[PDB]
Amino acid sequence: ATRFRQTRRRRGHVSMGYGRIGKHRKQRGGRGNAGGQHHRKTWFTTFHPDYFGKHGMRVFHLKANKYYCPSINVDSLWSLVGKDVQAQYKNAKVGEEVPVIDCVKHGYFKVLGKGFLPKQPVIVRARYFSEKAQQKIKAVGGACELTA
Amino acid sequence: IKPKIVKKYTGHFKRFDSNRFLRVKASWRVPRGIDNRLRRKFKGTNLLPKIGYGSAKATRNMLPCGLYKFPVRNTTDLEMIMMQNRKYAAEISHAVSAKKRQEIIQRAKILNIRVLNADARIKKQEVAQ
Amino acid sequence: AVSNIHFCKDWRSKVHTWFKQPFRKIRRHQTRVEKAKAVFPATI
Amino acid sequence: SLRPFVTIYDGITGEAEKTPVRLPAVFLAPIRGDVVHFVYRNQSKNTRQPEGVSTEAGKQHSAISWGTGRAVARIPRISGSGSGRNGQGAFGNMTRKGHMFSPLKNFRKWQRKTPKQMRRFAVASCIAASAVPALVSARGHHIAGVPQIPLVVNSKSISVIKKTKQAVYLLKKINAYSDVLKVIASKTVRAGQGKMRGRKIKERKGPLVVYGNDDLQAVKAFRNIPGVDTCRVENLSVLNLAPGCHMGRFIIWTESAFKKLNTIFGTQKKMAQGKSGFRIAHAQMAVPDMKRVVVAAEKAKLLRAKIVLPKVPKRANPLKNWA
Amino acid sequence: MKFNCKVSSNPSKARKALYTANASQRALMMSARLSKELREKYNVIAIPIHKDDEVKIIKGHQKVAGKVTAVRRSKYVINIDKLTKTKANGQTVPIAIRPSNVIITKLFLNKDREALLAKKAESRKSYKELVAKRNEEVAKAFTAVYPALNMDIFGKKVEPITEKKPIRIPSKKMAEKLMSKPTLRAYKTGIKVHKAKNAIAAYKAALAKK
Amino acid sequence: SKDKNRSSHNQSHKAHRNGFYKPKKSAYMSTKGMNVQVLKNTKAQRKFALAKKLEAKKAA
Amino acid sequence: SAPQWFVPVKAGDAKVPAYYPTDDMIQEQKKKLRTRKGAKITALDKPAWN
Amino acid sequence: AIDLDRHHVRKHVSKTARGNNAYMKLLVRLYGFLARRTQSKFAKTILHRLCLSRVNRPIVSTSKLACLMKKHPEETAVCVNTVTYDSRYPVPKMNVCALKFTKTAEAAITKAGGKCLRFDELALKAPTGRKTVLIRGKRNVREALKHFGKVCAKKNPAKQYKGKQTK
RNA sequence: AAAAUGAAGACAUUUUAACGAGUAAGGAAACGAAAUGGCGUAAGGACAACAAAAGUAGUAAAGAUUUAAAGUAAUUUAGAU
RNA sequence: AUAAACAUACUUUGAAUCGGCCAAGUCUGGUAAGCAGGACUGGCGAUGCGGGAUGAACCGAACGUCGAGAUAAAGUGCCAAA
RNA sequence: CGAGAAUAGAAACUCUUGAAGAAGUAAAUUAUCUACCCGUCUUGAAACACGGACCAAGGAGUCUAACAUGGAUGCGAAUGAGAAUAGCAGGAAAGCUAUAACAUGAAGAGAAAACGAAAAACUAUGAGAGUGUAGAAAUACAUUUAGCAAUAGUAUCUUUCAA
RNA sequence: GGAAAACUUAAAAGAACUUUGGAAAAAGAGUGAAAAGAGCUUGAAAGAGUAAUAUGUGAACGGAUAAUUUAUAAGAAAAAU
Repeated sequence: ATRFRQTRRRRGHVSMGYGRIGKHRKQRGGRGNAGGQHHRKTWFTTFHPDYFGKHGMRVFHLKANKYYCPSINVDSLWSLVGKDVQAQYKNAKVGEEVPVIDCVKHGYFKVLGKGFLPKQPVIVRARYFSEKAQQKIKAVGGACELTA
Repeated sequence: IKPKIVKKYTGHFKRFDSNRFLRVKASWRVPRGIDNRLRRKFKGTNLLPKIGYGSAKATRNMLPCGLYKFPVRNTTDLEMIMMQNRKYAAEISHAVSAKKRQEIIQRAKILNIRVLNADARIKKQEVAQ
Repeated sequence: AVSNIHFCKDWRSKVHTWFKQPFRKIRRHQTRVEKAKAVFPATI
Repeated sequence: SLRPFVTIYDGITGEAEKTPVRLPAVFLAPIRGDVVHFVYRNQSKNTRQPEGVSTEAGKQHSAISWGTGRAVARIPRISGSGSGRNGQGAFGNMTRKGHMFSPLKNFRKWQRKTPKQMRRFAVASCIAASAVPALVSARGHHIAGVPQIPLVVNSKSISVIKKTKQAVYLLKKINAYSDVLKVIASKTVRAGQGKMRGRKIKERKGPLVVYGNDDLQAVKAFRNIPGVDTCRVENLSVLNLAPGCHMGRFIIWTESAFKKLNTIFGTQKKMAQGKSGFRIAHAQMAVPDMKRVVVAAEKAKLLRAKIVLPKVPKRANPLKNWA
Repeated sequence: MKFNCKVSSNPSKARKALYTANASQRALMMSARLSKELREKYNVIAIPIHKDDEVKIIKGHQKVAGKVTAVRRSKYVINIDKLTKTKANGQTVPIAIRPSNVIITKLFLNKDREALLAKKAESRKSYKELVAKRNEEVAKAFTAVYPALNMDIFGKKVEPITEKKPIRIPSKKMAEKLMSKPTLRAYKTGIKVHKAKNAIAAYKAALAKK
Repeated sequence: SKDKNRSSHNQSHKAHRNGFYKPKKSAYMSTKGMNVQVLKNTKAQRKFALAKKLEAKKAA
Repeated sequence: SAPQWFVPVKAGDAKVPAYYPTDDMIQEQKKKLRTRKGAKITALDKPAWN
Repeated sequence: AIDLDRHHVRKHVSKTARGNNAYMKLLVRLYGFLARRTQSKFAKTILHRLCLSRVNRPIVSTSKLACLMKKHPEETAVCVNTVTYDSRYPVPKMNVCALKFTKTAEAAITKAGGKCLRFDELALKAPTGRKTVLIRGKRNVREALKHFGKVCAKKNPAKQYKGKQTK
């Protein structure tokens, strides 16, 4: 909305809101990220202190598909099936049917351990597990499978 | 009953240097010059519009007859100020024909509503009549 | 934030506008429809 | 949720149908003007056609500035001799026959984007606004003589409409011709430059006839009536329900479209079937009224008494005013 | 509304085709309506005008009847011998009349008007049988759903519905709160105006009853 | 084109417009870089009181 | 009855709306402008308050 | 003239429901009348919070309502904001009054045996506030707060707006 | 700024108190007690005689020249040619 | 002791600006300068009004539109109010 | 003599001018007081500093793309899916529908290998709700309960040579 | 290299005959709803001409306050007992 800008409220003012001593000239210190170490150094020092230099080894053709490992914590495991299913099997133990929360179907590969789990047995089928994730699943009375 | 309508300045606020130059019209413009005589309020030339010049709220936008203004374009427009004939006054629009003006004028007398254009766009009843 | 804009090259001749997108849908659809009319399992 | 009964009338015989229909829950959606204004401001621009000036306009010269020392300005000047054009101004936007300020480009942002769930929030707030006679009349619709403000007609009467004389007859029976004749009687010509581009006649808005899947053959009869715009129940949008960003269009529902409203929008407890992921929201308050809580505190003696500001005394001079 | 994509609704394009039209299409545009006596005999509504045709002027200052002496297709006008103006010095000049302001009274029919009028006669007939077939089919569908009623009800007076059933919706309480300030001061003004109109009408009836 | 090098004129007036921002009380209560044994004593007791309090909460 | 603001006036057979009362049931009134009462008259011997 | 410390400028407190929401304007009118007449700090508190901007009205999840009312069973949590659903932990039985309930939040509270009241219902039942627990969400959990300041700072650095070749 | 009242009055509510200079600069729209208030140019979508002929217009449009009125002002309104 | 609730504490975003000049019961270089450069404060810049005849800085005092009254610097032979 | 208090006491008027033009307003002239050329850079211009003979029309913070803050809006551990694209009625550059790849986010640290979060928390001050007494109209004093937001510090836990 | 220049009327009915003049033209006369008269829809400002009115010693113009002149412009009700 051009009618809502400051140009329409600065009609009549000579400098159009830019000052009389310091005019609105073409450049205010260069074109782009100029002077990264000379006159805009204090800007880069203040707001991007690690902009200049090198760090870490070069990976000539990085395979970002090999680093794709979505993770879900234990506290969010039962939300994969539902709250009604959770209450349906809330009184199961060893010997009877226990629902299997396979996480690869939901797009989660590694299961992490954070938060708390409901006091029910469960079978967690996932590609990778954490050391503290397996403890919480087994301490509640469940099992940790593996896939692929 | 009619109050005293008091105006704090009855003149016109003319644009600075409008009298000297014809390209500069008389419609007011606040001078933004860094060395302008008027905007620095020099003695002799310190006449600028201010909110302090505003007239009393009770008697604002009120015609000398003591009533406000309410434009009308047809007879049905008059029906919106029939309850307030002592507060408003009809003002026929400048484009309303002479034939329609008589119908508005006749109805306004019936509804006891004043008309400010009562002698407007009349026929030639000034000479040879 | 350090800006990274590749507009220093002549982008105005690099601009492609999709004004033909609504008419592309009609053109493709009228080819699928007219392909089955030739022989219906042609577009099978 | 009683959802009171809605009567269905017959277009031809004028007889109300025996079995009423419960009011769909879409009519209970919150009526939010601000949300509708957001959606209407965006979708109103989606019909715009690309435009622009010639990219070579004004800059088709080989002009360079004469420099200083010649008692003329430094604006570029046309080259050569033998014509009055030579030595004149050039490309600059302040000159004559030059380019303008930043010339218009055909790759501007004509069409706008709006979230789908926000688009349905406005439509549900625009269908619900058509059941309020105060808003429908305020929009400029003559609905004094209509039997019911959610005007629903029989699907049997619609199915026999094949000519414009019959469609006009139906509109007269349900007293909808008061709004159709208003558009007919007050159709005028456009003001300004718009008539040079073809837009001459400027009509008003009348009833909107919303039909369903089975009323497709009766559309051709309603389309030639001045100031009567038809639409389908599924294709409803703010461009029809709130024309000019004013809500409360006079909608004339058919039996099939009215009975499909609950399927398309669902209720406040069920998600819509024809709109995956959309459910009618609750207003910020349950009963949008304030007197029911005023009398509750009065009954409980929790409020105080109304205060009239005491007349402050004007300052006097005790050294002279003996009183 | 127009639905053909090969024609344009542009006044500028329409006007240009009217000025660049060749002599072939200028004749068809230059058509006049047959009078009552010729319409009944020929069953033809309008035909392009011809030389020596007799017409009567129905619009203009002088509604005289005369003979066509010139059909100027470039000017899109005709000339009538009766309608002439003296050119100041004494000589007279014809006055141009648009072909749409005249009606033909006597035809000039050498040999081709017989072909044209007969062709334009069967054409009118063939359309009536097409309209008649369509009109009765609509009647067949209507009576098949409304056997008691008749097709003639649409051509007569319509009696509206007098019932005024109200519906309780919990939004009429907020109707004034969803109104913008400009459109609320205009809705409330109409409420006040209507009440004052109704108050006087009620008062007038009391005096009339008295 | 010589210039004026430096002046303190109008600098105390500028500093007292939004005056001397005093540090909050949280600045005086920091305990970084304190005595190592004193820090060990405090951590040892805070772990003793915390365990006792959390055990009573666990029992009920 | 008529509203307090409504003072009916006669119409010289000009066009009038359906709600306006006709002339046969309208009786005109004289415009009143005198509201303040005049001074009281007392005996010839008592001095005036003023 | 007169030597003042400062000139009178508008006080930076909102006193009405921002925006054109016809229902939020009604709640402000309802509680502006309640606070004025009853003169209760609760109605004043609710009126003050109803006029805060959206960014200052943070959400409260069912997990936080569950923990806050664990020792307050016969209570009614009052939070002037949207109430979202925490899908990781169970929802107990509780009555909550809030501006808005998420579809998954309202179902969880209703199924557990609780009640989801709006604000016009609470003013009808407990206008002065009698069985209410005032609850507001966390304000410092915003992602914007990370980048406020100078990242070069030695004590509490900022979070370095990402951009060209951010390592 | 604080008190009072508040679905619609109206003058952007009532009362009280303090305040009112200004270059560069800032105060986008909306927000009932409104998080500054408004005038003007053009174009687009609606509204404009509510009883079925619904804004003005050959009983004279727009424009132009002037005479007066309203507004602190930007400007608006009406008369005459 | 005194003052302070439109107090206090701020948070975020951002404009303009860093050519300055003047006074002095002040200082350094210089013969001195309406010269050059500094410490503290107040001003002009950004500022009109009354007085010094006229004056960016001096004296009184800082400005919404007015009516009436005592006043400030300073004046009371005429210009010029006394 | 006499304050408080109780009983009785009282104000409605003139003259002049005005459709033979009152009060006010406008224009022109006269008289007293008052008034340096506008815009601009500049510490400072009415300046012997520059541009300006006069008038009309045109005339200069716009568009595209990325990020951030902030005010209104929808949904909310999800949000978007007008990504392409495929269908529907209607004939439609408009409208509607598409269990959908992906974008941001739900988990963070390390250069990388390799990993991947609870003592179901603690302390301090703090928002709200009652009860009683009293001033007594307003409201204040005492007591019981509450712990939100925020700030700060603590134990515990993930990654790092190092938090 | 490279311009400028749109518009009588509905219809030319584009004055048509006389007097003055070398002629161009002018005055009548006539056409037309209206000269809109071809330098032709309307016709602004800058610059002039005519008429009315007013003023005057080295600039002119503006503002406050009054006087003079001109213009605008407020009414038909009615006392005590």
